[PDB]
Amino acid sequence: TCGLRQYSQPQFRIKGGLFADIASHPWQAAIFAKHRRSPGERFLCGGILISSCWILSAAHCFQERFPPHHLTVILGRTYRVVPGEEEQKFEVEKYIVHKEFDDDTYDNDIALLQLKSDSSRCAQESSVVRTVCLPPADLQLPDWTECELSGYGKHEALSPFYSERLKEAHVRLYPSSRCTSQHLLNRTVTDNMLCAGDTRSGGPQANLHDACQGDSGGPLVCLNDGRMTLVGIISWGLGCGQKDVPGVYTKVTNYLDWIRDNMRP
Ligand SMILES: *[C][C@@](*)(=O)[C]([C][C][C][N]C([N])=[N+])[N]C(=O)[C][N]C(=O)[C]([C][C]C([O])=O)[N]S(=O)(=O)C1=[C]C2=[C][C]=[C]C(N([C])[C])=C2[C]=[C]1
Repeated sequence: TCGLRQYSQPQFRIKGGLFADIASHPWQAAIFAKHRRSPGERFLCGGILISSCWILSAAHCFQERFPPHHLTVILGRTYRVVPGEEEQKFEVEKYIVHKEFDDDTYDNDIALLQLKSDSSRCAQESSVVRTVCLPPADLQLPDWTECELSGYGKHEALSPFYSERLKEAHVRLYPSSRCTSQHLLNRTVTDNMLCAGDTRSGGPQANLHDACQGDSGGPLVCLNDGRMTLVGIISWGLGCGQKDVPGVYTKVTNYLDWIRDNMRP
């Protein structure tokens, strides 16, 4: 079912996180967008699998207004481009994006895609493709809760390249007091956003854990009820790993109902 995984101690540290086997987060999904008339794919963003034919992703990831049949959802993959053996692939049937996505503030950064399969089922559950558990509407994990995010994004802001292997990073949910515009260069922070990041620093330069460009649409999960539960979606942030500066995620809880209604048969 959900929030289950055959984890493994990741071994290959990286500036920004540490390398991790897809098996560790079997709900991680790679969304590839193609260019003008089949010249090739391109890593666009990440996806959180919530059901056999429904993946959650970031709203801003689709600013480009892609034609439905121009995105491909790939699951069960450890390497961004190197085809995994147990990987599963699906074409995008259709995809919604929050009707109020304020592009200026990433307000309401969330979108849903529907996997194209001639049947009411697409992705068959497996050890490399499994669904995450949505948060219960009443969930409210404590301050600084130890959570962990994953994706195929960049290893730092200015890097012209995406990670050839699924990176994983562990962070702490921030207290409401710190998740405010004052802490984030005056930029705006709405009540559908949540901050979480690494709290370490000081030592003569460190590689702090945090998502980065390419990581959007990915998950920010936390253990809850012995399972892994989606708490936030990777939305935005001041660079990648800045001292004292958290990353901003989407409160999955707030959009529970939107995620619900929007799945209409
Ligand atoms: C779509 C997703 O891959 C990413 C995820 C970013 C995750 N970052 C993190 N630290 N966890 N989404 C985005 O990149 C959305 N855009 C941003 O987050 C931008 C990136 C630009 C940058 O390098 O600062 N940051 S922003 O907060 O929305 C923004 C920041 C900023 C800072 C200074 C000056 C300006 N201008 C141009 C006035 C901006 C503008 C926007």
